[PDB]
Amino acid sequence: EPMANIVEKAVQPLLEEYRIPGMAVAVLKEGKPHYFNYGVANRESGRRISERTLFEIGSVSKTFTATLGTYAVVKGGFRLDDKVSQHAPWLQNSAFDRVTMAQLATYSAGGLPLQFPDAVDSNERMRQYYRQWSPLYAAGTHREYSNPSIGLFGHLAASTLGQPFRQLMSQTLLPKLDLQHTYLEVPDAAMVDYAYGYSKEDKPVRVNPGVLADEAYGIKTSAADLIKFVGANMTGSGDKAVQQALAMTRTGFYSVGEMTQGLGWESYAYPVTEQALLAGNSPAVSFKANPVKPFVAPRVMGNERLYNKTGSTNGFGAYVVFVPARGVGIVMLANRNYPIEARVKAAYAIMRHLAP
Repeated sequence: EPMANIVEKAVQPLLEEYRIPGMAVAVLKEGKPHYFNYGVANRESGRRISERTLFEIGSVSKTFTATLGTYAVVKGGFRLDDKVSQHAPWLQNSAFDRVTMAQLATYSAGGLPLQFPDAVDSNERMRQYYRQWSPLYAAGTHREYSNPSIGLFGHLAASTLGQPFRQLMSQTLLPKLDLQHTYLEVPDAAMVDYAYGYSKEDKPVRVNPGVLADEAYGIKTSAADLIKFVGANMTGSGDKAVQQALAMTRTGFYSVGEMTQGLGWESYAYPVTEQALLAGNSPAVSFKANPVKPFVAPRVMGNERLYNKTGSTNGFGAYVVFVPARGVGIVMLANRNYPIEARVKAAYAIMRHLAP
């Protein structure tokens, strides 16, 4: 049962049903990457998808943001249990005197929404938004998946090291990770590799950045670079502080059903049922506030586990899964924002073959 056939079997129904113009799949097993490419980067240019094509990865960016945040912890900028206002004096007398940095990262501050209101379109309006925000829930009690939440985490984490987020990401974290094809903004020389997204109206689209885009959803990368990042999260980085940062993202804070929320990465015990993985990535979790099952102490989650993250933008759909104990990882990047449940089913089938 060759890998190539297993991947084709899982991917073709996605290409068929969702008319996906281009998809890059990377599989890591036994220390070696394998690439499976489908279709075209731009329907109006000749270049085909390869493992070098740059895609918008949307919320998979949150795993990079989380790693930048834990890097700042390693470097002494903050502790995860610090109150947010310790690192944001402009938030004195706001809800953020009682919210911790970890709660921002884990979407549990108390009902921050998925997106900023569209009127929040400047730094000053962003500051005022957080100052004025009235919680819906007590800190820590409810998970509500939120860009303002983890966005503020990344913004403040960078502040604790005295650098802008984009600078710290592009000049420190990505170079130390040896990721040479990973960008918050694609440079002119790499535009040749940058796919267009295809919307639900079948129009070519690219992300026009908004407030805290870099932190919440702004990475563009290739399947080759993203599977290198997955490998770093299993067998390590040779930069000792980056390794400490990578490991710390496995810290779990609470569970929602069979999912444990860490920093960026969400994880499951492995073996894991498909049902459990579908439920944890469903709108019941991602589109409704959930009361959490809390941990007395945040806990490093282990190797015998499946770590994952979805990402979606206008015109793009990404999914990443890996099981450290097995040394297996899967990256699936597409220029269609096709259903998360379909991403999960396809990745699950591939993973069951790779790690029976």
